[PDB]
Amino acid sequence: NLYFQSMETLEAIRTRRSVRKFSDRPVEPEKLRAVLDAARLAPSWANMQCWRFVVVEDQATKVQISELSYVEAYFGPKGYKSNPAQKALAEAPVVIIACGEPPQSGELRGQQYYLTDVGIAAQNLMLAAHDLGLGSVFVGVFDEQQLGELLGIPAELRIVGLFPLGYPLEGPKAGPSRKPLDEIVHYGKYQ
Amino acid sequence: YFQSMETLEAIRTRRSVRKFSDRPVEPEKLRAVLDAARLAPSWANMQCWRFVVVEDQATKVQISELSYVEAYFGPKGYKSNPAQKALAEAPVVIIACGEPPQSGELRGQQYYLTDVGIAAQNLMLAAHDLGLGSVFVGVFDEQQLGELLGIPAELRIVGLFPLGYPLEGPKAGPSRKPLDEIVHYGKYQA
Ligand SMILES: Cc1cc2nc3c(=O)[nH]c(=O)nc-3n(C[C@H](O)[C@H](O)[C@H](O)COP(=O)(O)O)c2cc1C
Ligand SMILES: Cc1cc2nc3c(=O)[nH]c(=O)nc-3n(C[C@H](O)[C@H](O)[C@H](O)COP(=O)(O)O)c2cc1C
Repeated sequence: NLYFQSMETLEAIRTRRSVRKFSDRPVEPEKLRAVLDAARLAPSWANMQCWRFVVVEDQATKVQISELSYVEAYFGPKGYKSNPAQKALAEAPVVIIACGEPPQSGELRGQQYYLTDVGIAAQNLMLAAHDLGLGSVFVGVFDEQQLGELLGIPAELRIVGLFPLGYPLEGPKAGPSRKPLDEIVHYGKYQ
Repeated sequence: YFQSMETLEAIRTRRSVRKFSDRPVEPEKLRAVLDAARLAPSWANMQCWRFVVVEDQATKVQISELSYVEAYFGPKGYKSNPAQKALAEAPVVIIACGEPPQSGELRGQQYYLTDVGIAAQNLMLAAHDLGLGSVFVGVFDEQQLGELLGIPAELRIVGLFPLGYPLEGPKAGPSRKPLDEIVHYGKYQA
C-alpha cells in the first residue's frame, strides 16, 4: 500500500507503541529507506550527525544478535530483570543497530551528548516506522563487547540501541501508563 | 488551531528556530507540546525526564545570560551560541532535566541522556506540527541555571527549549550527510 497507514504527526506520537511480536512479512526496501532517512533528518549537537546505523537482514546474524540480548541473571540494569524484546531480534525481518561516535558530539558537564543525539534520531526512526505501519522497539539490553565482535563494528563506535523492525503480528496492546503531566512538569522557579 | 502535517513531512521540515515573535503561545498548544514529550518511550518506562516551564520575562533574560559560550575551551561546534537571544525572545522557555539513576547506567553509558533526547524530539516535532518553533540548546552554565531556577542538583539539566511562533517564514536548514554515509548494510568483513 505504502500510504494506507499514514498519520498526522501528533496522532503518530500518541499511538506509537513498543512492538515485540513480529510477523515474518518482509519490510519493503522503500519503507526501510524512509525509516532510515527519518533518522538522518534528526537534529544533533552542532549538526555533527554522530549516529551510525548498521542494518542487518541476514537470518543467521539476527539469531546471533538475539542471543547477545539476554539479561545476565541478577546483574541486569535498572528495570529489566529479563528482556521482553529478546525474541523480536530473531523474529523481525530487520534489525537496526544504532551507534554513536562520542567525540563527534558534546562532551561537557560529564554528559556525553552522543547518547542524546542517538535518542533523538531513534525517536524519528520509531515514529517513521509507526507512520508506515511498521513496529519497532528500542532495545538497550545487549552484550556490547560480543555484539561489536559479531558485527565487526569499528572500535570507536559505541552501540546505543538495537531496533527490531517489521510488521506487527498483533494489534495495539494498550501499552504501559504515563505519569500525569502535573508530576513531570513544573511551572516557574522552584523554592 | 494548526496546519496539520503528515508525520514524515513534519520530521523532514522541522528546523531549529532561533528567531521568535512576541506572539503569545496558546496554553492549549503549550500543553500539547508537553503532552507529546510525556508520551515518549523511555528506559523501562521510567520516564526520568522533568520539565520546568518559564514564562517570566526577567527569568528568561537571566537564563539567556547563562547560555554564553566561553572564550576558549568552549563546546565543540559552537564558537558562539546562535540560540542565546532566542531564550530571552521566546514567550516560553522549557528546561528539560533528567535523573541519572532513574534510567539505564551500564557500559559507562547514562541512558537518561537518551531518554531526554527521545522526549525532546517529540517536543520539537509537536511544536513544529503546531506552527511553533523550537531549538535544542545544549550550551549553558548548569550550576548557575540550577541555582536560578531551584533545580535540585540531583536532577541534571540536559536541554533548554525556546518555544514560540517563528519571527520569519521557514528557513532552509543546514545540510545532512547522505544516507550512505551513516548507514551500513550487513556485518563487516574481516
Ligand atoms: C543536543 C543538541 C544540542 C544543541 N545545542 C545547541 C545550542 O547550544 N545552540 C544552538 O544554536 N543550537 C543548538 N542545537 C541545534 C543544532 O545546532 C541543530 O539541530 C543542527 O544545526 C541542525 O539544524 P536543524 O535543527 O535546523 O535541522 C542543538 C541540537 C542538539 C541535538
Ligand atoms: C533507552 C531505551 C531502552 C529500552 N530498552 C528495552 C529493552 O532492552 N527491552 C525491552 O523490551 N524494551 C526496551 N525499551 C522499551 C520500553 O520498555 C518502552 O519504551 C516503555 O515501556 C514504554 O512503552 P511504549 O514504548 O510501548 O510506550 C527501551 C526503551 C528505551 C527508551
